[PDB]
Amino acid sequence: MREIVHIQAGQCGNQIGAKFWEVISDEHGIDPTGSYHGDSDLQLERINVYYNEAAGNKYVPRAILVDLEPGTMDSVRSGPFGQIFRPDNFVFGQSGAGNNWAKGHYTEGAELVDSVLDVVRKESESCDCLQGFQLTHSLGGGTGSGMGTLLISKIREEYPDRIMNTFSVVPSPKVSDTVVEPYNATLSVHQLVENTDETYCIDNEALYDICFRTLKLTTPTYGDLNHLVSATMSGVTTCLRFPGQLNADLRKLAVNMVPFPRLHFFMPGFAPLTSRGSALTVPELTQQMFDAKNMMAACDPRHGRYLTVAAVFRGRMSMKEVDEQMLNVQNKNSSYFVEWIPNNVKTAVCDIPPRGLKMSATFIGNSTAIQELFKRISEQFTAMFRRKAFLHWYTGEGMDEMEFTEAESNMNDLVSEYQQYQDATAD
Amino acid sequence: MRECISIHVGQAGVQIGNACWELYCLEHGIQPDGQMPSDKTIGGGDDSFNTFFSETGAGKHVPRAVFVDLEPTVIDEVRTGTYRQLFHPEQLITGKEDAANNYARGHYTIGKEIIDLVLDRIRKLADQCTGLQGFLVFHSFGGGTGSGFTSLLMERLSVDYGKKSKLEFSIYPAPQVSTAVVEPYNSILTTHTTLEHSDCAFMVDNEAIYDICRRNLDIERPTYTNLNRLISQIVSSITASLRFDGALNVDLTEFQTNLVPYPRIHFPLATYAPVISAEKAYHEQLSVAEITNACFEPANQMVKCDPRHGKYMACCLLYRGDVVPKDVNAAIATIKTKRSIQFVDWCPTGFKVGINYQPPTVVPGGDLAKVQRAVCMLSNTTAIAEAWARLDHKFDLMYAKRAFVHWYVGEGMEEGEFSEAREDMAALEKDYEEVGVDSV
Amino acid sequence: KREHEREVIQKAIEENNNFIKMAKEKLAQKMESNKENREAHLAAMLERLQEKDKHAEEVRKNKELKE
Ligand SMILES: CC[C@@H](C)[C@@H](NC(=O)[C@@H]1CCCCN1C)C(=O)N(C)[C@H](C[C@@H](OC(C)=O)c1nc(C(=O)N[C@@H](Cc2ccccc2)C[C@@H](C)C(=O)O)cs1)C(C)C
Ligand SMILES: Nc1nc2c(ncn2[C@@H]2O[C@H](COP(=O)(O)OP(=O)(O)OP(=O)(O)O)[C@@H](O)[C@H]2O)c(=O)[nH]1
Ligand SMILES: Nc1nc2c(ncn2[C@@H]2O[C@H](COP(=O)(O)OP(=O)(O)O)[C@@H](O)[C@H]2O)c(=O)[nH]1
Ligand SMILES: [Ca+2]
Ligand SMILES: [Mg+2]
Ligand SMILES: [Mg+2]
Repeated sequence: MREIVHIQAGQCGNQIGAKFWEVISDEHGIDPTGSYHGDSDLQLERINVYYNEAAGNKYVPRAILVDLEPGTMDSVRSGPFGQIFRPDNFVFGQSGAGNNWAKGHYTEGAELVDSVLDVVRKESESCDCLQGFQLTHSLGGGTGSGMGTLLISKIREEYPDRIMNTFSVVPSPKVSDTVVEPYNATLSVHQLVENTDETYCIDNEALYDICFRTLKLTTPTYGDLNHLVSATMSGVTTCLRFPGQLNADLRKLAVNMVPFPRLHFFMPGFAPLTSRGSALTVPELTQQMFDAKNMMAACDPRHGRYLTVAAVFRGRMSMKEVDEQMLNVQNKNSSYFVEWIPNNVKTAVCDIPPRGLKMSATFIGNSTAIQELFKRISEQFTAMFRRKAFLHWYTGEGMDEMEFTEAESNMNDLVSEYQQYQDATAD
Repeated sequence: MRECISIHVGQAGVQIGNACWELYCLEHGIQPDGQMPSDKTIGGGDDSFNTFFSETGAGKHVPRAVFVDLEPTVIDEVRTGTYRQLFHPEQLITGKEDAANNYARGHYTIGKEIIDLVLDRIRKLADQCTGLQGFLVFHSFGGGTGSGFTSLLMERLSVDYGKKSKLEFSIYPAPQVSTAVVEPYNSILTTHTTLEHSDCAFMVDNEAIYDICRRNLDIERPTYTNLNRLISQIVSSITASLRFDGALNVDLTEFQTNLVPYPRIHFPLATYAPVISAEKAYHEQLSVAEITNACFEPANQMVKCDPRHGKYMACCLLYRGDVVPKDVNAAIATIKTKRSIQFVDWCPTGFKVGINYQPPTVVPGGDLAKVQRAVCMLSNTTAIAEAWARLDHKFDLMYAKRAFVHWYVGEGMEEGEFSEAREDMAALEKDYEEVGVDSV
Repeated sequence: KREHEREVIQKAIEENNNFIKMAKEKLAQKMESNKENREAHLAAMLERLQEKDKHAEEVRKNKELKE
């Protein structure tokens, strides 16, 4: 089969990691000690993508859990489904990085990195035909961001030809008070633009606004943000996990979604938006996922163009209806689709609906609007760095200033590259 | 005495292969275990169906067929399906990792890992033939295996079999069912690579078949199974001349003589009639004239293009079932004199016709009505060039910005291969223009 | 006439042989050239990554060179 190896790192990576496994295990119909008790054979057809086989017909997440904090490890083992992870697959450090990227990437992270690689090798080597890797992490802390991007460099060295996928959570002042996040993020993006094939942009600014503004949540928690992140992750991996024609593995998705090697950052979308504790039509579904309010990155799609889009509809609905509505959507919105990439929206229909939803929609867009997110990160980075603030935290670890410049301007190049393709015409 | 070997390549080739073999079994009275009660020669014979099936001493009739995919899940269904006892496991070849919609992987990276094994299994089939006629290759233009593997295979078969004819049935991509944005790239690359190696190619436009299912069979959202059943009828009409014999049967190679005026101009347009559901056929024979005229209606074509805006260079008709010469002659004379059909001035305006008495069959639980008489027409029209122009334009839109090109370069290709392929297509389009201009 | 008949079948054979030879040749040049391109493209990716290792020792050396 075509196995994915999952890696979660830092507090965030591990929170969203766990929910993902909670959700998809439910979907595939398996209990907290890994026994199948589902009612449909489609739950097992491609179960190996995400799970190994055990004795006694026990299924085990192909997952590797990492943090420089030993703490989050225990709070993972405590949650539901904490008892399913292979116990050798936990790899924890001593200190914690305390929001310092350089610690994550060069020093403390480096010292732990080799022991992570060992578990990755163990998993990989067993694999019949490994498709590649997915990493969940945040970009504002020190472990998820710095150690996570180191891990990625290191894995790409040993598996140069497998696909490398991240779920990257981007920082917002609205959610974390740390002044230093724009540093951790810019240095992260610098690594990702070189070393990942596809990166899902989960923006905490977007997730906060949906929870406050749309979902009526009063003071929204992390659990509240993570509810959205897991719905999204379930949606974007459906195609990987159940049988189907379209984007059925990582390379096929990349090939459909990434027209230029550096433009590999997607805004995901979902409809209907909900929180925990209490049906749309095909046309509402369809209109909603092309709407700025349903985007997990804080970008207005009407401020750019799509290079490529995948849509995934779930639930027992009419295929002819989805086809019509999808055509409809492209006709009424033709301006926002680059004309020089024909037939650039693809559509998948999966009968299996998610949890307590009769029908839903997930959207994955490679839009030139995502530059908004980078420009915002850029404005923050440069507010400080100009007044060389807090630099001492990083240089102290051996980093030169130059590395900051290079990363700043690699992300500027990126922005201006999106703009270039937003502007291009057919003649 | 002339065996044909079928090669089914990638998901489309393979799935169309099952539909075709299933249907051939039904046509010839061969059961899913290979036994054929009505065949009195056990272990061999030189009957007409032996061009497509060999025979074991145990009386099993085995397809002269290889199935190839770079990934196992499609062929796995054939290994465990209804027809799993039809094929020797050696005729079913799979790798572990597919071409990811990327011609470059099917041709070089992944394909090169399995090409000698495939040649090898083909050579086992060739070796059991007393008078090997050639090959029929089934494959999509759009997939990575369908495109890059097939073209690699075609190159190597030219080297290992020189003489031997090779016919293609190629699935041409449609947006209603396609799965890759780079399908225009794969299609232009495979056409350029395959053009010198193929003798005759039948394009099946997935949009044309999709629409025929919607409109003539009232299927709301046609699936592969739906399209493959219809496509299987067209393929069967075309191979019928090799699989049966009869006093009025004209052999596929004779049609070929008429259909290919110049080596590069070898893409016939197929039109099939009647495609009619059971409910609508109840209390309705369509006569010879009716089904014949229906070959000149573009809604029945298997590529979208318009022959009323181009010129014919050949026109062949393959009738099956309850059909007699008096009626064919009369129906064609009518079309002639009703002047609806224009030939290039360098080509006589005749109609080569064949008739096989065997009536068409349908697979159980399908959507096609079973009819008395059907007809497949093969024409060579300058209009088939339209299909190439639509693809060439999509190619051009993407390639001017090098969109997606990095995926091919990362697998070893050079931009030079792209522009060389596309120039070859520009030339093919000039060719179909030149043959249509009046002589001096 | 009989010498001409002989030339004709000879020409047939020759042109067929030459078609095979050219195809073998073009196939083999394309394969080895594709092999080289793909090697280069992987060599460069790995050395970029090697240069990340040099730079990361260089960042750690520089740290411990601070008293
Ligand atoms: C005053 C400091 C914070 C309490 C608060 N506000 C701020 O940080 C300030 C206030 C205004 C100026 C700039 N902003 C950024 C805040 O609401 N924060 C940090 C929350 C996060 C916080 O929410 C509160 C108010 O309790 C936390 N939530 C959890 C949490 O969800 N824990 C769950 C488990 C969990 C999950 C993820 C991480 C840790 C623990 C447990 C259950 C209850 C659940 O699922 O909801 C832990 S800390 C959101 C912005 C995400
Ligand atoms: N008519 C028909 N078309 C198909 C079928 N399966 C795939 N296609 C079409 O074929 C093209 C996709 O190519 P595939 O044959 O699936 O690809 P492949 O040859 O397996 O190549 P990789 O998956 O890239 O290794 C698209 O145009 C599909 O619409 C089928 O069963 N019938
Ligand atoms: N959505 C979401 N964001 C988080 C979560 N935990 C932390 N964050 C954000 O993560 C960033 C800090 O990274 P964190 O994971 O705590 O640092 P690490 O442990 O060094 O990887 C800040 O931007 C937080 O606001 C979470 O569980 N969900
Ligand atoms: Ca016999
Ligand atoms: Mg931390
Ligand atoms: Mg395939």
